Amino acid sequence: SSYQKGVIEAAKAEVLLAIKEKLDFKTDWPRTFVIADYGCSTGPNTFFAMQNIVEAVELKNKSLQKPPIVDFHVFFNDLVDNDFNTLFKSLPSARNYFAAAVPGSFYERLFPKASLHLANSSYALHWLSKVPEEVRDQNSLAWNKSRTYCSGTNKEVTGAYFAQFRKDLNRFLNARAEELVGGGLLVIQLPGVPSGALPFNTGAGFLQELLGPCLFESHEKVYSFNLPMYFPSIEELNLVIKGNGHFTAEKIKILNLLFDAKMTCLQFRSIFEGFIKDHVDQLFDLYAKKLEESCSIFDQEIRKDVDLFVLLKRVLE
Amino acid sequence: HPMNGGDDSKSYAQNSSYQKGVIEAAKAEVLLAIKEKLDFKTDWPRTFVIADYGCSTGPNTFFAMQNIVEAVELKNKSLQKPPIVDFHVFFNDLVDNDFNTLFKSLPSARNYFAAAVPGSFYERLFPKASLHLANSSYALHWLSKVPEEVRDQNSLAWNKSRTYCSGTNKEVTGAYFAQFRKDLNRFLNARAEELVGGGLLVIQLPGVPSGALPFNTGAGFLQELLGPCLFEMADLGFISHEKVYSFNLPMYFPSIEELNLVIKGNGHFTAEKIKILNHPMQQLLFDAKMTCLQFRSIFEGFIKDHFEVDQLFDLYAKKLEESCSIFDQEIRKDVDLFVLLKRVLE
Ligand SMILES: Nc1ncnc2c1ncn2[C@@H]1O[C@H](CSCC[C@H](N)C(=O)O)[C@@H](O)[C@H]1O
Ligand SMILES: Nc1ncnc2c1ncn2[C@@H]1O[C@H](CSCC[C@H](N)C(=O)O)[C@@H](O)[C@H]1O
Ligand SMILES: O=C(O)C1=CO[C@@H](O[C@@H]2O[C@H](CO)[C@@H](O)[C@H](O)[C@H]2O)[C@@H]2C(CO)=CC[C@H]12
Ligand SMILES: [Mg+2]
Ligand SMILES: [Mg+2]
Repeated sequence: SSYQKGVIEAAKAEVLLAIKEKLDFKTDWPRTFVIADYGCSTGPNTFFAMQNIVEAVELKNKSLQKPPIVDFHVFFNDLVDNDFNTLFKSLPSARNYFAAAVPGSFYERLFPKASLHLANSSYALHWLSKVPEEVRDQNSLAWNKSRTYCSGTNKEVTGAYFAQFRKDLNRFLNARAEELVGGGLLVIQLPGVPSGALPFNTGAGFLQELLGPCLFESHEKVYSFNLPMYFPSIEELNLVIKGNGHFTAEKIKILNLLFDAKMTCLQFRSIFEGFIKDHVDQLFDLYAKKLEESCSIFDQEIRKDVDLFVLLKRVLE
Repeated sequence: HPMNGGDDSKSYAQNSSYQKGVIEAAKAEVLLAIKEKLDFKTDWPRTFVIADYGCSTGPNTFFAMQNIVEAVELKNKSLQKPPIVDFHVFFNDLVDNDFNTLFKSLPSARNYFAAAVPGSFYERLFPKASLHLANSSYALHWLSKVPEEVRDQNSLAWNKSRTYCSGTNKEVTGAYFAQFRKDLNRFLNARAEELVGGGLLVIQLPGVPSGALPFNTGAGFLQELLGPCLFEMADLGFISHEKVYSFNLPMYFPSIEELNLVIKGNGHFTAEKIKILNHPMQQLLFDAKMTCLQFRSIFEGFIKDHFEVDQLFDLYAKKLEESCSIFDQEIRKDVDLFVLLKRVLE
């Protein structure tokens, strides 16, 4: 989780800035300030992220004439099979918030109406709720037979994947809109695609590009294999956010070492082994050799500017 | 220490039917508490917030919480402008509680938002004035620790002969009650901070009726049977006598008089009702096998930690079976204390 750690550390200045500039409940500040992390995993990364947020809100608190905030309540959300035991045992002893964990998909409601002041999600929202049905349909123009993911090179495949990403993100936004009070902030970080690029020439995309042929090395089951993820462009996020209506997009930007074949192969395996198993020795031996001969490509042909930062603000009334 | 986690045959989840009976018997008192004592006048919340202290791994906690939610919702719909829009239910236990198992057991089809909170209920767990109803079912007999005096070989309170406070040794009882008074008062102070004015605190715990001692309650007598099994294991050279002498559980079973004394001294709550429930298993014959597994699911951890088990519990099972008629004829069954408290308006 060290790369994801870096995203949070890179985003800290932005989070601090976002809260300093955009968090303002006017005459209606809470005594209990409530924060939720959507897709928290098992730590430590969620603890650093929540710590940075609490620190920023504390500064905000001190900045007001009559500091309104008495305490903090932080909620850690992940899927029901997340290892919450480990998360709980890892909670920082010295912290300034009451803590709770919440099981469930973040594509549903997870919290009471107008109970949240700030919502966060770091490196989670690229995970779709499912594979789009259309890319599985042998008779669709969107049949994604040649690849494990949306490369972005195929217009109809891209249509189906984006349709799913839009549906899922819009579901998330609707849910968070109900849970956040008016003026509440929603901070989102996820891997994406910078202007002038496509998924396939980002690191995550090209990794999938190397895997697809490895599987080809049952053909039928390879043709029907797809992953439930999407890496959006800034234009795509703006379309979804604008169509949604409940938030203003206060900021959307991309935040800023040699490729390690061995380490990457181990990390890639840990993330995707399950998906492959459900749909490994022989395969990841072939993948490790393929990453090996792709070092200079990762070093000098792949876009590394992929960490999207999104600050949204819950519209009033 | 938490109960046996997971969902196997030795687990708390699989062996806590007696405790579920306590919640079952409590249901009618919960309905009366809501009907009679839950009243926020013209400041009812839109989000009704409930916390369960000592929830374990389910399914009992989900049962207790569903009964409360339904009662409150019935009340809600009986108001001309039903004020409550949603429910938020918090599940609290120690940090080593098997929350993974708890969460896999939580109903995915339900009418309340849910969260779990790790930590000792002798500390603050929630923001100030955030809760409308606090629940604790068969948890508040657990002390924050064994009293220091009973571990002290030079003290008159040295509890060398028993695993718990029987009530028969005066110095041991003094040491244990002092700890209970301190602990429960600390629990009530913390809950007083967390509950809004007029909020309810609903409690059940194992206690002692008038004219009895811990010794001749089910909880006490099961410990009376454990002590000699440990002594026997020491005689047979599996553990040391020294280790037996030093073994004590952090538990106290109070009388109503004791509870009233602690409550009255605390001052943050009015005592709206204190009564002994009629347990639904009251008229059933003792079941040694099932009681053995119940008892194991609770105390296995304590024994493991102190002594560093299968053979012990085989011996224990034998003693339970042998003592069937004692449980059936000589043990007080009027032992499930129900307590309703109401946070005073500050
Ligand atoms: N629909 C969903 N609902 C809740 N959690 C989800 C989810 N889809 C994915 N996740 C979780 O999101 C996490 C992505 S990994 C990111 C962990 C952490 N936020 C960090 O920055 O390091 C995983 O723990 C995954 O289980
Ligand atoms: N200091 C403390 N803080 C929180 N939970 C505690 C505690 N001491 C004991 N407990 C918990 O209280 C529970 C007692 S068993 C009762 C479980 C449940 N309410 C039921 O009705 O079955 C255990 O889960 C134990 O771990
Ligand atoms: O939930 C618990 O912690 C327990 C739950 O139930 C307790 O035992 C029960 O204690 C009850 C109270 O005396 C009896 O009526 C029951 O027969 C008996 O099974 C366990 C016990 C035995 O020494 C002490 C406390 C423990
Ligand atoms: Mg495919
Ligand atoms: Mg002893």
